[PDB]
Amino acid sequence: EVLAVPLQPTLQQEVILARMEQILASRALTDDERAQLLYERGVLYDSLGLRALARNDFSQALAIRPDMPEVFNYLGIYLTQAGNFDAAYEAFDSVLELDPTYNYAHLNRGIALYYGGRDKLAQDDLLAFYQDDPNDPFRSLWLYLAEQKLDEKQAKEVLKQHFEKSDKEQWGWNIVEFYLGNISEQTLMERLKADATDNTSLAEHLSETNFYLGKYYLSLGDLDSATALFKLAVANNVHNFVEHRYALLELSLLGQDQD
Amino acid sequence: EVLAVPLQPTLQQEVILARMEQILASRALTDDERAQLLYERGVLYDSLGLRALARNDFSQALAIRPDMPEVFNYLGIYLTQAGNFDAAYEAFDSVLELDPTYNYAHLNRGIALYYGGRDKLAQDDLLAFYQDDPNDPFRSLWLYLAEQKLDEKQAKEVLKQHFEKSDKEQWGWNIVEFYLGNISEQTLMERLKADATDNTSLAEHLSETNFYLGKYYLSLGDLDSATALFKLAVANNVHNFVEHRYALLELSLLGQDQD
Amino acid sequence: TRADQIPVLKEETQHATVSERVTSRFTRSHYRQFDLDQAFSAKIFDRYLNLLDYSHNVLLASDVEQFAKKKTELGDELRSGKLDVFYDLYNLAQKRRFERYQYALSVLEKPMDFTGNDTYNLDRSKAPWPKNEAELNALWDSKVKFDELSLKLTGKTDKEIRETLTRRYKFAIRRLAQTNSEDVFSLAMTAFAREIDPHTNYLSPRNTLEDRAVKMSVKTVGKEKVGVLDIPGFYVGLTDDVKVQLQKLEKQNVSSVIIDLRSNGGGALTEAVSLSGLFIPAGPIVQVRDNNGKVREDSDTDGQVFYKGPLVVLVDRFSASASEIFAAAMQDYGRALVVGEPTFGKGTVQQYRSLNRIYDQMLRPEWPALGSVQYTIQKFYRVNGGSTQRKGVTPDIIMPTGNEETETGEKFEDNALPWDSIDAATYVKSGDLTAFEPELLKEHNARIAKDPEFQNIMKDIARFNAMKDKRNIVSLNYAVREKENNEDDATRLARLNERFKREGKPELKKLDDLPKDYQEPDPYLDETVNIALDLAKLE
Amino acid sequence: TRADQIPVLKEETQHATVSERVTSRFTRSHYRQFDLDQAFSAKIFDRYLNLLDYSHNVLLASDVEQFAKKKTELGDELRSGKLDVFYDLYNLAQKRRFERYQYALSVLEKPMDFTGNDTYNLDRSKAPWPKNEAELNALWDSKVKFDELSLKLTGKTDKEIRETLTRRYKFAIRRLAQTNSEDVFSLAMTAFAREIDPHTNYLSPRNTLEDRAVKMSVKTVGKEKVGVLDIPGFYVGLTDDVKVQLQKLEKQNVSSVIIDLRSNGGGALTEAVSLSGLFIPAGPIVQVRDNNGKVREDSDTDGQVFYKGPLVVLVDRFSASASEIFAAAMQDYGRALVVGEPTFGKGTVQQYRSLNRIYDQMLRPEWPALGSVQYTIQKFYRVNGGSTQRKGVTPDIIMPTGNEETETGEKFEDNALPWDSIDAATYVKSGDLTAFEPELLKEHNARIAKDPEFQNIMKDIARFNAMKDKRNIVSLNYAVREKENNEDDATRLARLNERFKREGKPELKKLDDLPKDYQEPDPYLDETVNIALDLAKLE
Repeated sequence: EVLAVPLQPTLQQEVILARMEQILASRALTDDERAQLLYERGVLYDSLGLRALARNDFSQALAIRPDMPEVFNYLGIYLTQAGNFDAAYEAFDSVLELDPTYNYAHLNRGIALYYGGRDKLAQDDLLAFYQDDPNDPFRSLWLYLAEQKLDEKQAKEVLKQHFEKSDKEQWGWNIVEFYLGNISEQTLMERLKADATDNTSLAEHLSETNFYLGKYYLSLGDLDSATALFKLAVANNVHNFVEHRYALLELSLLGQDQD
Repeated sequence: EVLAVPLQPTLQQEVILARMEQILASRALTDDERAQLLYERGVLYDSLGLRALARNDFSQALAIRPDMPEVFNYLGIYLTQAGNFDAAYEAFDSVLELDPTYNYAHLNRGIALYYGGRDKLAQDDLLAFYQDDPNDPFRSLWLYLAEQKLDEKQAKEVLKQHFEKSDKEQWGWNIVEFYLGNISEQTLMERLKADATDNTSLAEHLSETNFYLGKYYLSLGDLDSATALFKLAVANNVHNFVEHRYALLELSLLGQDQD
Repeated sequence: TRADQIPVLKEETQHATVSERVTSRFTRSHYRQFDLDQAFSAKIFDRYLNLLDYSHNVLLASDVEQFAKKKTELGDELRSGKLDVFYDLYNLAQKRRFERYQYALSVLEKPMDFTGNDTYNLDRSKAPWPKNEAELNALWDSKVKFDELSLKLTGKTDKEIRETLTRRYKFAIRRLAQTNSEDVFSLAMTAFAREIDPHTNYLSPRNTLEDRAVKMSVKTVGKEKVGVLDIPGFYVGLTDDVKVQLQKLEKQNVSSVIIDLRSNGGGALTEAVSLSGLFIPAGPIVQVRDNNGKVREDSDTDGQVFYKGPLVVLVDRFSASASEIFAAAMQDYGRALVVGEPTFGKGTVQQYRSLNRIYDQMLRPEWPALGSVQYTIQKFYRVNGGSTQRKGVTPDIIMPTGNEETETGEKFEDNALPWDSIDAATYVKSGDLTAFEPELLKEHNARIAKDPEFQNIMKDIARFNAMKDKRNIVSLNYAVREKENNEDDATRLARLNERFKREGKPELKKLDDLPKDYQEPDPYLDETVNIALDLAKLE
Repeated sequence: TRADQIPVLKEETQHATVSERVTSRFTRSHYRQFDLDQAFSAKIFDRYLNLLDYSHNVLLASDVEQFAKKKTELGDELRSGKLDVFYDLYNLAQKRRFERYQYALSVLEKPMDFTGNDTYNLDRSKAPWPKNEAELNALWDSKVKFDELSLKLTGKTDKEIRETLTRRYKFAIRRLAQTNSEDVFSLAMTAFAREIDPHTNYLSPRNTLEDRAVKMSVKTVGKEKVGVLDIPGFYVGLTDDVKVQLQKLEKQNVSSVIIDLRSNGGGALTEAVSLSGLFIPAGPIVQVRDNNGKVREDSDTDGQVFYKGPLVVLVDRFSASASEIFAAAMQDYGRALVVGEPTFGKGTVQQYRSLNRIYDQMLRPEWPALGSVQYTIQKFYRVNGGSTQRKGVTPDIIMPTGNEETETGEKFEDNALPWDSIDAATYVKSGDLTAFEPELLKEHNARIAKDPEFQNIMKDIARFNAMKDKRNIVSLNYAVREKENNEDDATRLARLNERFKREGKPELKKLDDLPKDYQEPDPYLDETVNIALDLAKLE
């Protein structure tokens, strides 16, 4: 196996929480900047895996200034994690009504529609988000997952193109290359070790690659390998990676087949 | 592999933090009960892996009432996690001066002396803690680790006795039985699956058994298997298990051999 | 209004947004997965015409063929909120309707003559649109004649028919120039909504208790009693009220209980699981299923049976939603017998969501409050795995009207969702009535073959039946429509008198003497009381 | 005090605890891993006697043999804080010392006669204890004679010797009944501490700046200058002060620089890494190693060389700690030449910790402030991996006194930690002086063979040497001790006069004329200035 030390709360992270915890108890603040900090702290809480406490700070942000697309972004994500895709859609619509260039709303809404059984609607969003940056290999990967449900044959030809016409620079294209059959899973992991630098980097590489390997095996109907790989993806505590969140949701839908 | 879903912050845990966060901002409190709650919250923070923020609440507890042995307990543990065994010893002495029946001070001081190169002094403490409850298999296991450093042959005969004269009921004795050569690691894990009930139970079983398997392989000088097993032990986020804390310290001393 | 001084209606600032919000929810979150493609927007067009011109009366065929060129564009209009075809098509026909009522007044002055052999077709729901103004004028000649004739047959002078049908037509013109931009918006969203399923709706923004409770009673056959619970709807805390009355009835040594859910059209699903629980120990009542694919079981958690005595459930074609859950559970557990007409078939849950977002007062504060939408989110399944939908609960004992094919039922609503089955839940039957049923039926059939009220019902059926061709073809001849009314009045008086001589009541000299508040007999309830006792006898 | 009205000393309430706290830290956190077993507590006993009776003068052998039965018990006393043997053994000998000074006064009255052939042994550090009171009285007869004689040889009348030696002995009795319970406690903890290593200590609770800076100077040989930095100690911000002076000297075209660290006994380790940095670019200065097994490297981070000119380091047997770090680094990088005597050998770091816990004022508020302990936590290693300890920095050029075996050095302290080596650090040598060294030495040896001050030094050595048997055996004959002083005074006057005629100064008629503030020459500094120039010549 390739394993990292699971990531742990850094002292910077813990120090900032304690400061904020008190900058927010001292009533010396605009509404507009009390709201900016409550958002800043939810992102910190979120990055630690403390989604309930972040949902709390984000709701307190929008009760003060409902103008904020960034906050609807997270509210929608949590709603996607929770299984409530209807409400998720509502939140991301809000995001792109308040700011229509907020691209990452397209990815999150697209994923949300993916888990919510609406593939064709997911494709529209995931392709908008692809076309915002065709060099980012994960934008190709998410679109693949959404296509491979109706037409695997097409999904593969399209990924192949997305890869061919990209500059093939960023790590993620190695995951893409294995989906395409160019490189074995053996080689995929050789290149992972090679590309990783420190343990924080190794955890990030493993969070991603375990989720995509996870999704891959689940295609073949290998629930056992999928399950192992989702668990190992989550075992890096890269709490705010989409692959983390969605390896947990995947795991949750597999702890609802056996019941 | 036997893998659990890594444990995640429960909603009970997140709700209580938010309540406390405000019961402690409302100045409606005794010194004695403001100090009791700051301790209660450090245990919660600690149980989440947020040791810096707990160290913070525990220091705020002893600046208010320095009478509290329970708080010196945690301060000493963190000091053991940090590599500072001198200060650890000081803290646990404080604990048993303020309350000499505070048995778990013996385990923590004993472990601290173990990591601090003082085996004979560790044995005295670990044997005091054994004799407080000879049925608890982990009290035998910690004493074994401390003995097996000077005399493996004796450490083994003594574990064998500790096991023979115990009622052999609680799960932990299966770990003990594998150290003794009675059962293969194959069987050890068969019995783990069998004994585990839900995922929270499976994570706890894996946190423990991976640390002891970890320590075991490290004996043989298998740094690679040790490393894998410590990482997998930590990968269950059972943050407040001694095996968690000390699989991290073990991992830290192995990321100081290669440097 | 004397001319085209009807205001030209325009789409309001808020509406483009409100349309986009409606489309978002319908296209993504509806139980029904549909594409808002060209085929769908074409079907939304035809529905929209049927909402403007119900009877195909007001528009020229050329009005329709012109706008129809542009009907695959509606999905774009809705998604963007540019509803130009909806507003154009409404504005014209805002004119056409004006110029039909200004024509209808002119024709009211001409001489009235009700001696022809002309008929009048009440159902132009699928007629070709008039080809030219001569045909338009002809359909409206028929219409003022039908309006005149239906009034004449209430004994009105030619003079007071013109005075009342002027009042009417002149008010039709005032209605018409009092409609607002939201009226047209509402009707565009309605064409959309109703093309998905018959329960989906838009709901416009707001413009500038114990009466519905359980009544209990007792009814005897010789020395033996039967408790009857009239349940008007599943109002919240119904199960509390029937628990009171189940104690009143348990003590009065009743041989059998009847739950009466006729024309009980639904209510709180929770009151359906709690009421099911009074009669079966524990177990699942209903499997609910969500838009995304996922099933859920509501169960009865308190393992005690508040009444184990013989139970009977009386339903009709208007028993619906929650009623069908309850009736379906009792049938499936063999806890209670089902009597009456097959039920409606409402196998679906709709949810209200607001089109209002928290930042609206902030950014667009000129705006008014926005509407809400109602749409299907869930289906219901029985514990045996079948669906309530478009099949309904079918009685163990079917009254005569239930063997007759009726035109009322979810099955007959447009784009009602189809019938489905999932896997059955795990439950243990509280009993089994397949044993008793053929005997209950031997007795039932024997009894109603004699009863004259059930003879009267089964004669009514032969009539309703034999006169279903001419069903929507009304005579415009005063003589034939005077004679038709006299033969209806005469057959009614004869029925009422056949009854009064059975009962030892005085006969009526004429239909007009009958008290305004006369109570008809309830032959269906009266025969079920017997079924209930027959069941008690057999256990 | 006329009798045994000396207070009986008792252990205070706090002390049991304070003992337990000291034992905890020494037994667990000391660089030295020892067992507080029977062998250790026996050695703590012998040290404790040597602290009560330094010269084996006050106690009977029977006093010692009685308490000695109980010496393997001290580890228990310390761990528990019941220090009964320490308090008993002190109390007796609180009496014995009283009754030696009351005897010594009696004997002062007897007639004085300094004409015998008796000697006096100044070192009874390892003598057998007196066997009986006759032998006790004999050792104290010798002692008042030695005290009388040493005073007589400062020209005192038999009358004023009795007046001064009464003052002394009577004050010895007042000291004795003014000692406190903490005094005995302090000395028990000291016996413990000093049996671990010579730098470990107990420190009793408190009872009811630019003078030590760098001085710079210049010294010439013909037309060529050499800068000299006298560094009195590694005081915080030393490296700032020498940076000022390194600029003053760089500009005055000096051929060479000398760092003078003679009798510089240490200071802030950080000032040793920062000063090392002025002379070598970057690299590790010192490997520190902790009690538990773990090594650490202090380095110089600013990669610039404030002075690349030829460097020389002057050390003696009292250069220690931080000085030895600096001198060792310059030697190891071949950045600078080392001249003088081998250094002390202080290869260890001690830390202060308080015996005070935060809950003391709370729970035991009657108590006083508690002491602190000082103990070894770390060792030092050179960048080549060897240890400073008990080897010290050995000079490239060793002055004559350094080839002579002295009795001053860490090596001679009791239970000084042994010498160790770890692996070398990774560093690149800034240069290499093995090339120049044999030539610098050819010249050095030639020069000092002529110099009369170095002739005087090398004569002093032959003397100090040949008279090391009789080293601690002083004559008690006034004649022989008058003649000894005259021959010392005479040899001194001859040296001073040999010097003054070399220098063109007036000769002294007698030793007494010499100014009180006469400055001796510094032959070691003066010869190193030459070494420094020879080095400059060769690069």
